[PDB]
Amino acid sequence: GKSYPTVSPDYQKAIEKAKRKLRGFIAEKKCAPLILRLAWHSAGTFDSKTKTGGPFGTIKHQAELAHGANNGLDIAVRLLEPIKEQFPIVSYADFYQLAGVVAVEITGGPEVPFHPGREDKPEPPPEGRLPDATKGSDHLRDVFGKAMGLSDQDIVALSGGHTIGAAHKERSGFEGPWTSNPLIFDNSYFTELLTGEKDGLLQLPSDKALLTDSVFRPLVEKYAADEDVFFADYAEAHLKLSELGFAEA
Amino acid sequence: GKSYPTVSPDYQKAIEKAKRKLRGFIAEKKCAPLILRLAWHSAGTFDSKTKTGGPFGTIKHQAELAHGANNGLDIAVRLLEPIKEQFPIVSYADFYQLAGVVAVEITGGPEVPFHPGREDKPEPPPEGRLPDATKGSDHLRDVFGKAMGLSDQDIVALSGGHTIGAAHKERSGFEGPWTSNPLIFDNSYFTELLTGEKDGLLQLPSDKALLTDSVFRPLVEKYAADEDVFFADYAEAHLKLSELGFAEA
Ligand code: HEM
Ligand code: HEM
Ligand SMILES: [K+]
Ligand SMILES: [K+]
Repeated sequence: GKSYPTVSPDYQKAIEKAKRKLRGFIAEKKCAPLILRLAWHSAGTFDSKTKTGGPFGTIKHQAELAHGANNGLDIAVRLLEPIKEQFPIVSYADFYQLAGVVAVEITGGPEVPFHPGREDKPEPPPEGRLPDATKGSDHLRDVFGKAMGLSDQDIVALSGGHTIGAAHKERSGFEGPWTSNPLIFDNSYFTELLTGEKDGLLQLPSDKALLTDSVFRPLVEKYAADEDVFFADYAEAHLKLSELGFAEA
Repeated sequence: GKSYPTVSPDYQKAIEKAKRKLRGFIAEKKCAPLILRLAWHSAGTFDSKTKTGGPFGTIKHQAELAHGANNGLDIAVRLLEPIKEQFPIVSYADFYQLAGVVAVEITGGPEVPFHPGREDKPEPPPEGRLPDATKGSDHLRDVFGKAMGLSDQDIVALSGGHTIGAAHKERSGFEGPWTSNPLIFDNSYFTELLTGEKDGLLQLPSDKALLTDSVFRPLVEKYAADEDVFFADYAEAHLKLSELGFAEA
């Protein structure tokens, strides 16, 4: 974002109240990982070539929920609706992104700044913009770099989002958690990658590509050695991801 | 407190990191109610008259943990110890109060301000200063007002802390949660009291005493009528409680 919109005092209070409601609900239900995936899938369809897609509430749409990459997100939508209903003033766009920021916070992650003002767009973006787990470097730069407009550093920091969660065979075809503490947000994702594959944990082709790249590799090593650096770079990347196509840029 | 102490930039940085660590651990373990009871029992021992007791890390001591009213708090002290070891420069006084503030935040409660600077004291206070659940009005004002120095408003807002958590027969004799949502911080404690006793939910004599007092009753209806009012008052009472005898007042 560059020039953030001025929201009404009631909209602002709505946001402050929804944040508190989301914290308790997400904490109690232990669904932080799925909610972060929802926020990421909502924001990651932004394509700078056409200036379409992005964090604009379209994911709740049937057309978009039908995308292969969105398998299982229907439960995230259904989960949050009860809370969303108490806030008709807030847009789905802002709401899902606020949930994502809360998901990181509740699990012990850095506090990502949030700015309201996103509007809900009527039509969902076409399928195929989100990353393929079976691909590598080339693909990652095309998706995050060419389409989204993010930096190489951002790619690595955001991949760290896998520090929480796990894959489910019926949703993506892969299975298992990336770390030993799938509900704690830390830099352990990078250490697992550096220590090679092991039975109980999951490592996707896309995660491994970070190990063989000349730019990615030294960042994976820094993050594994210093959590504070990982957190600051993650916050920076998540903030930009969430405002893709919003408030000027 | 009125005049906050200057702490090093490293100390403040440690506090912020500790806050993030406490969030993830407390949410994952679902022990927020227990953590708040620990913080409250740590601060509620202050005697303004003698200027003894209060939030100064003494609850980790065996002699104080042996106080019958602190039954089960030994478990909370142990649960947090591994996190405390990651932050050796932070005092236990600050640590426990910070943990109490976090417990409120993750359950959906208001954001209570925190100011570091409490020093740990070698001598825990004498037994018997904490409120007795079998008594009423006179005793509550005797404890909160005379000893601690809090107002009648503070007494009712603070009792609202029962919105999360439950009694355990092997800790106090009583059993059951006060609300049908013990991990969600809201004003349900007050509405439960106003609507009488129900099967399953708990109401202590000290809780019921709020209904038969000229000053307490109106406050109960005030908070039962408006959650925003409750949140503002609680945050204020909690801030005062956590700083009893610290930074002057
Ligand atoms: C870089 C390329 C990425 C690819 C190809 C990828 C791929 C995947 C796959 C295959 C799943 C689905 C697991 C399932 O079957 O449920 C998954 C889960 C997840 N991913 Fe990613 N991911 C990527 C980037 C990210 C980013 C940028 C974030 C956000 C910071 C993120 C956050 C998550 C989370 C939290 C989960 C776990 C969800 C749960 O526990 O249910 N991913 N990812
Ligand atoms: C007004 C006088 C109060 C009395 C006499 C009282 C009494 C009690 C008793 C007997 C229990 C049951 C303990 C157990 O068996 O686990 C309890 C639990 C609890 N109380 Fe209070 N309470 C009072 C004030 C407060 C205050 C000021 C707070 C905090 C702001 C608070 C927070 C809690 C919490 C969170 C629990 C649940 C503990 C758990 O779930 O493990 N109480 N209280
Ligand atoms: K982890
Ligand atoms: K409650």
